[PDB]
Amino acid sequence: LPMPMRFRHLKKTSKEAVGVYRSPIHGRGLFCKRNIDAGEMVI
Amino acid sequence: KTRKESYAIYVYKVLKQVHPDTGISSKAMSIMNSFVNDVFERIAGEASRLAHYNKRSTITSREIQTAVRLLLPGELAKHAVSEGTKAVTCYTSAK
Amino acid sequence: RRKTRKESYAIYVYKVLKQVHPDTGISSKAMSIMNSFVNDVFERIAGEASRLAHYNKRSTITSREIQTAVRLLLPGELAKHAVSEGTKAVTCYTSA
Amino acid sequence: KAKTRSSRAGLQFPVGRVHRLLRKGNYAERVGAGAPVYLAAVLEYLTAEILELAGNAARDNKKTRIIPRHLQLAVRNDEELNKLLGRVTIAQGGVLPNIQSVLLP
Amino acid sequence: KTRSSRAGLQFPVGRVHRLLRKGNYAERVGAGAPVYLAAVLEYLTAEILELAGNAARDNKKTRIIPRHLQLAVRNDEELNKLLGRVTIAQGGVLPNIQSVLLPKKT
Amino acid sequence: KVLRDNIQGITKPAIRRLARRGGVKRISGLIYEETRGVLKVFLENVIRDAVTYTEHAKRKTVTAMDVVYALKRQGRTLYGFG
Amino acid sequence: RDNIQGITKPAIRRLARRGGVKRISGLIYEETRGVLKVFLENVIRDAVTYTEHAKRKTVTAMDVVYALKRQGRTLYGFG
Amino acid sequence: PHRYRPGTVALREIRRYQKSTELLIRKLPFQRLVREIAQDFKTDLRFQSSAVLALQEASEAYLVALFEDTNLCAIHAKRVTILPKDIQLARRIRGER
Amino acid sequence: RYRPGTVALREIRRYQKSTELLIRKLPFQRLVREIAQDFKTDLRFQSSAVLALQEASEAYLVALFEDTNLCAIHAKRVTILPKDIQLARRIRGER
DNA sequence: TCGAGAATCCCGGTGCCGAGGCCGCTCAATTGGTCGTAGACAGCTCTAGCACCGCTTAAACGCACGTACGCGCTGTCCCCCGCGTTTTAACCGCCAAGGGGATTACTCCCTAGTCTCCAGGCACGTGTCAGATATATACATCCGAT
DNA sequence: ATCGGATGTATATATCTGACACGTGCCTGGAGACTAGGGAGTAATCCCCTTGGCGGTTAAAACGCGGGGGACAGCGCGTACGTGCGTTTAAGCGGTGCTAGAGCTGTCTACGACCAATTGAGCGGCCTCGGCACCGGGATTCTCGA
Repeated sequence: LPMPMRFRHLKKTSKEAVGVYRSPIHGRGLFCKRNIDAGEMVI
Repeated sequence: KTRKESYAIYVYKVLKQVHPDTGISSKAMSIMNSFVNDVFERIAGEASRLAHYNKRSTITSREIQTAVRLLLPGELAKHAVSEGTKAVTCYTSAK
Repeated sequence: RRKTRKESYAIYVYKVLKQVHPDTGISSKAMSIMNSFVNDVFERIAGEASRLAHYNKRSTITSREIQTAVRLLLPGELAKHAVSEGTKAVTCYTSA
Repeated sequence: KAKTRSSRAGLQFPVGRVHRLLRKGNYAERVGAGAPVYLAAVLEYLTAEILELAGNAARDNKKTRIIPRHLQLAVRNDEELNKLLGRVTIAQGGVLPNIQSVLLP
Repeated sequence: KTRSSRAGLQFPVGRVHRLLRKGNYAERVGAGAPVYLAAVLEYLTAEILELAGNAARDNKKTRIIPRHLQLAVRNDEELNKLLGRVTIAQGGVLPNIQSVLLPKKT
Repeated sequence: KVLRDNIQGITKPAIRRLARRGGVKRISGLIYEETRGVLKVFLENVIRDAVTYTEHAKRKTVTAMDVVYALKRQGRTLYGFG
Repeated sequence: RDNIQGITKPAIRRLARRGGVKRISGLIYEETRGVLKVFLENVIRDAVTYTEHAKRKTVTAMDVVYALKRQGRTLYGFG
Repeated sequence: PHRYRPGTVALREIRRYQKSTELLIRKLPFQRLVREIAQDFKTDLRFQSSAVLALQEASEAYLVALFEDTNLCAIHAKRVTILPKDIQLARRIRGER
Repeated sequence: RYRPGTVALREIRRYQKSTELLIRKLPFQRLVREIAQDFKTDLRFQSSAVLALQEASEAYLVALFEDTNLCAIHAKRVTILPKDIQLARRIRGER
């Protein structure tokens, strides 16, 4: 897959894979309800 | 009660011509009806679409020839076209 | 020798493209492929609708039968969008 | 008012009703006279061949009647009918017996 | 007086009605059939051409080459469901490499 | 109604016998669930086309001839119902 | 004549590259040529049937697409 | 009887079945299943006994075909056991992914 | 250069981006001429028509290759083999 | 963890033919009536899918277990490929022609349509036997013994 | 490798029953006669183009070598499955009542085909100018062995 056209995934299919919850390390955090493997553009 | 159409007597006579000893059950009747119909719509639709291809308003016998050669497999197509040509010639000679 | 006049869906799709993106050019090859695509889908839907109409002992082709055909043929929510758009078009056409 | 066209051409399948179906099936607007005759001929040929194979299968299994299993075995075991009937199923059917060579012990 | 503007569509309606009348699909048709067909063809053509334009502006080229159409049709999933057994002249194929065939080292 | 039961209505010996008619011997114990899945996804399309056909005809019962009609629409033909 | 050898090694290699392979055996070319020949003869049978039914000894492009459509494939952008 | 070796009675079961002609899935569970699945598309429908019957056979047909295909690819896997990945392989290669 | 298997990936990606034909015009044209002469003699071909057939071929052919590809993956290996081609041809339902 | 060499991307910098837009000249799409009619509404008839229960048992359930083989690991060895070379006809661009594909015009004849009567094929009884059903048996096979 | 024993396999013997094949009625299609009118073929044509062919070459193919990476054979193993049996259970006939729905029929009214002419949408010819191909070179990124 070429680079420039991957912009869509940024704004449309990027709002479900991550939830916002209380982090255990420090303060608040971005917890996960989905799965994303290696070499996958995310945010 | 009402009038309904089927192919029962004709397939029965064709069966009696070649094997005048074996009976069949209603299921055989239904399946043979379905088979003969299915092939009829297939070949007829192909002929109609061939006739529409060449901006011609009619469907003649040679259109059926082309359709049967195009659709059926080889040896059976040769047998069918031979038998059909024989039938049409003997029909036209004695009208 | 003798020039002939041919019909293609060339002007209308070009107008659609200008209506959508009035900044992008189109090629002749793309023009022909779009013409083939529209002819293909037109014939597919029309033939399926006609054979359905024959199936129902109806000698006519209403508008309802075509929407039944596009419900069968078109998959997913694209079917809902297309059928809603068709209803919109016919309703906006009748009272005129 | 006699000597039906099927008898005139010496056939058995009814040419009159075939011509009627071509007229009212909305397949074209002008139908040639020989087309229903030729279609009746090819239909007779196909039905005769398939029924002869069915009768041969019945002779093999020494059954005086025909059930769909016989005719299915007739169709499948023939290569040409199998190629023609690429995508087909039969009610109350079955499958011709076969086992892979490696599967056997 | 025209007839396409009665519904505000763009695809012709008289042409569709004439071509369906001479196409012998049936013997008698209603009035809403041609407008409805024009509308659905409009919707499908718009659906395809919007992605065509998006792909055109992807490579920053004004003219739309058929490669752009091939990519736009293939990458979508509903189109691939509907355009199952269809190819495109000069279309090419979308890039794809199998996952397990990817060498690596330290 | 929608019930999770009756999905396991095809208990294991039925699939066993179907596999036998297929001509297989060694089947792993984790085949049953995906067989159920593929059967359901197949049956979805045919039942949907059948109900659309019967709905268009303004009656709320389904025959067999419309079923074979839908089956032929997909491509798999049945012989023996008209 | 003998022209099946016309489709040579680099061309089928490049089309294998189209396929998505890198490791191919040296004894695969003959059956690929056979499959290709089968496909071409199967298509051109219907092609010549169409072109001779219309009583034209030439062969056009639109009938080729027609035969391709009848077979099960479909071609776009040609006629 | 005695504890037989695996697959031994399987062969005679194949021989008994492959020549047989009958229905393998029961009738009541299947009609109940189709009546259940019909609810989602439209509720309160009535079925015909001839209709539903037909349906099962067609399904069985399709399903039977699948096993056939899988069996062959299973032999291509250099093993006799059937595994899930082969079902997905057959489904994808058939053309209905 | 060296490290076989590295150049293959570069070649395959370069060609995946490209969208040209892959068969020389004259040899393929002559082959089509020969296979036509097998059916009927003295057939005049349209230069557009031949091209047509050409493209369709690669389409069909490339699809076949891809299928064989995944079949090799099902066999715990990378190299494809003739046997896999018969596998694909038989399993596709087109024998 | 770090170089040398090796590839690809991009910044100009320039020249050229394809999409485009205007002008001119058609031909079939409306509009309006006009005329016949296909299907929609309401009624009545019939018939069968469904609710219901009884009783019987083929089959599903699930445990027990002894081993067949799917798989991970090893070693092996052999041949596909990449790199280099020499070698050559596909491809380009140029010529020339004849033939035949598409178009024009035309007379003629096949057929849609109407009217006409009679005959044969489906609804409907009605007699009757082909093969399923249960019993006893010779036989080929898995298993076990040597 | 060879032989004996339990056990499912295909075969012959009463019989009986409901589906198969046959005889009747008559009404709706199809065959017999006739017409006209609109498709069609057949003579003629002439320019578009497809076949054929020729000079130049270089991008592409063809052939030989070196090796390393991947196909292929085997071996243990332990574990997931097929086989077997005692038990519960919902399938499978059986037979009963009926309303809900399908299905057939008289009807008559909104709706589609015929047609005449218009006249503007729409199709073809000619520059033409810029989007894009060609090219030359520097900036930019990857990879594997020291």
